[PDB]
Amino acid sequence: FLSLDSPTYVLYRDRAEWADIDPVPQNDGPSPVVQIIYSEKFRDVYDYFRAVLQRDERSERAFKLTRDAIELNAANYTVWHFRRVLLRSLQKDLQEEMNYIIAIIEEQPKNYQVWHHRRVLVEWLKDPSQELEFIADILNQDAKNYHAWQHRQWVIQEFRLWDNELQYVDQLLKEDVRNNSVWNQRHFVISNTTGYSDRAVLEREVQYTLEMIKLVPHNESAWNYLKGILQDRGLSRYPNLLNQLLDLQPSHSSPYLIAFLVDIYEDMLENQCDNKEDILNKALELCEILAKEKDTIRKEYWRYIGRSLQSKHSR
Amino acid sequence: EPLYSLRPEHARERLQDDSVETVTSIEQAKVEEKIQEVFSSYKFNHLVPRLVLQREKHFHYLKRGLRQLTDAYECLDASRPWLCYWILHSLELLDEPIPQIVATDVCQFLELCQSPDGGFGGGPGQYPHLAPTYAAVNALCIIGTEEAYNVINREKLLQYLYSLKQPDGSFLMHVGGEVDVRSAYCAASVASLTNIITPDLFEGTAEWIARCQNWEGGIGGVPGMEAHGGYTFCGLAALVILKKERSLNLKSLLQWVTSRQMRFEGGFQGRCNKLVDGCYSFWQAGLLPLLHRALHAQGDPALSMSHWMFHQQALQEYILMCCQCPAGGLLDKPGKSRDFYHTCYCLSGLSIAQHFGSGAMLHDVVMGVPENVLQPTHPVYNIGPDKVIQATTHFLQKPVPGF
Ligand SMILES: COc1ccc(S(=O)(=O)N2Cc3cc(-c4ccc(C=O)o4)ccc3N(Cc3cncn3C)C[C@H]2Cc2ccc(O)cc2)cc1
Ligand SMILES: CC(C)=CCC/C(C)=C/CC/C(C)=C/COP(=O)(O)OP(=O)(O)O
Ligand SMILES: [Zn+2]
Repeated sequence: FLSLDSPTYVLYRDRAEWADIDPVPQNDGPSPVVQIIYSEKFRDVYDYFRAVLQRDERSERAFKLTRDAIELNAANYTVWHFRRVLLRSLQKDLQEEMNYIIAIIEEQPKNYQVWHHRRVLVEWLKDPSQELEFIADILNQDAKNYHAWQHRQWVIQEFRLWDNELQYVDQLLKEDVRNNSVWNQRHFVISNTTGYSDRAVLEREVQYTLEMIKLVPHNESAWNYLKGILQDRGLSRYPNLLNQLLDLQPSHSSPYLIAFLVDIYEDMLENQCDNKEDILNKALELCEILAKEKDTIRKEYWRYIGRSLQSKHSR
Repeated sequence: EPLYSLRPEHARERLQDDSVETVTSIEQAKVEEKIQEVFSSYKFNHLVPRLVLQREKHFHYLKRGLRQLTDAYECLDASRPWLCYWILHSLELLDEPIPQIVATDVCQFLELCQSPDGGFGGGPGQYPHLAPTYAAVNALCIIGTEEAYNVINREKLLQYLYSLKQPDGSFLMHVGGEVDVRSAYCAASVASLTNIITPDLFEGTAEWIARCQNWEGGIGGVPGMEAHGGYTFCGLAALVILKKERSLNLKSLLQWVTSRQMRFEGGFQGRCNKLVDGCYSFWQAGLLPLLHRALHAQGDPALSMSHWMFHQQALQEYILMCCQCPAGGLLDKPGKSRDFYHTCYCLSGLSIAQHFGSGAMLHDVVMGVPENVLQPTHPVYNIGPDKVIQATTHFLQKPVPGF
């Protein structure tokens, strides 16, 4: 009821309702390290919180108190734990608790505790009806929020809510085709629904990914998706690919194009193919175009690659 | 001649947005903007560069913070051991010795942090949790004394760890808490340094960690999730402690870290198509040493014995030119504020980019002035290699509580 930023706000030590209970100051010891010089507001709330925690007071007023402790420091997992113990004791309305954690997440989306707590609710309520849409709204503010994706996966898994996700994925990729969190999501949907071991699907996928690489050749996320779906199986399984990437080289070049060619040559040479010493030179060559001109931030990696190729495709 | 970010060729490394613009590109374009400003500073001004690590400024910042903090740190009130660790570790890197005065007060404080059920919490009488238990134990080892070692109640540390261990080989971050690879690595860091690894403890763990490696090559927080630096570091590191690196596909892991150095900025991003950030100087770059050791326990004959598989010089150039606060302390990127987390990890990162060790071969690279060299850091634990030696050797003397 009495908000922390209300101008009527009163310290807990000035509140009638708390007259009967002595604050427990933090014991930092005789001469302390990393001491935080807490504001009055903050130290007041936490002194009283230690008191309720010690006495294990399972009461409505303690419950409202945890609210305030959380608002002052949403990272205090001890406080969240006590709030959960209080949600069970005082047998509180969880629907209402959901509206609370909706509000807080919306305020502090990059916090572990806040999402963990939501998760425990959904688990107790056994009910995901609000989640996709919720997540969708945070994700509408930060399309890359790690916990929001983590929460989303967890929900989709638990409640088998796969049916509409790929279409979520397409809406986001449309709005930002560079969103690597969305490409990870695509991989997660497909890999758990149809799977990548279905030829129509592997095709539709690969055709999509090239179509993206066309529109925006320098987006690495498409490139990593393409490599990620094929390489399980072995790039040399797909002989058109080497050729087709060779096509768009003039009109669409990039260090990703060259590096993919090298991954291809790598797979060929390990599969005992046409020209063991031949392919080796195409590879080793581009290893220098990358190490020395086209991708020098990685020079040290490319020289390891050239040098590994040699060290195992020589004889 | 002499500084790679300033070379003319380098203007070329700037974003090609293939004329298609999204939030991602706009935003990356923006940092490249501010970073170019910082690089171009040295020209436009009219005097030559020479790069200094503001040591004394960092030191006064650290020395003070170890003792007392403004209320800007209310939100790190559940992370106090972290503050100890971050600050002590920055001190030991800058090579500043810890007075017995401070060492012993840290000692006593971490002790107040210790739960009667094992582990440590974020502050006195908070419940125990793995991140602070990991911070406490590292801070205690940075300290290295008998007093510091003796603070840890190993019996309970093992009870605590077991109480968090899940059927699928994973761990809770804390009772009623939740799971994520961090917990694996913390458990591993703390169990190993204090010699409490029993045979069953990490069973299933390496396989759980392995499941977190994804289609990108790196590791995500839990299976299915995007590859990310912090989590990848924890994964690999937990796997090296466990001596099960082999479980991962180390080749795509490598291809993944390496792709995370930004070509223009020279620093690292936590994940693909996101933004450079100085703390990744350790979480990402510190993979390369871990990967080097692991390919090496497999005869990989093609490894360098001068360098890690990243542009050491560019990382250094980024940390020095872009992540240094004139006032003292270090930062994510220009325009952000100081903090002890970034002071810690930018420096841990600079040390890694300076020092190559690998059996016989030692080789350094110290950009700008040579007073810039930091003390080396152990890449599994991110305390100094000696403090690791010292504490294992000591804990190796009592038996695994069991025995
Ligand atoms: C915006 O303020 C914060 C403060 C702390 C965090 S954190 O505990 O989740 N953690 C460490 C971290 C610490 C700082 C920081 C602030 C002040 C100090 C001491 O001087 O250190 C700042 C950020 C921060 N983050 C967020 C971040 C880091 N780099 C870019 N960002 C946006 C990282 C985070 C790492 C972490 C630590 C422990 C853990 O169990 C999980 C993650 C996150 C955001
Ligand atoms: C031992 C231990 C606890 C280590 C900490 C591991 C660590 C650094 C984890 C990062 C986790 C996370 C949710 C990042 C997202 O930040 P973001 O999305 O704001 O940042 P980004 O854009 O760089 O990913
Ligand atoms: Zn950072």
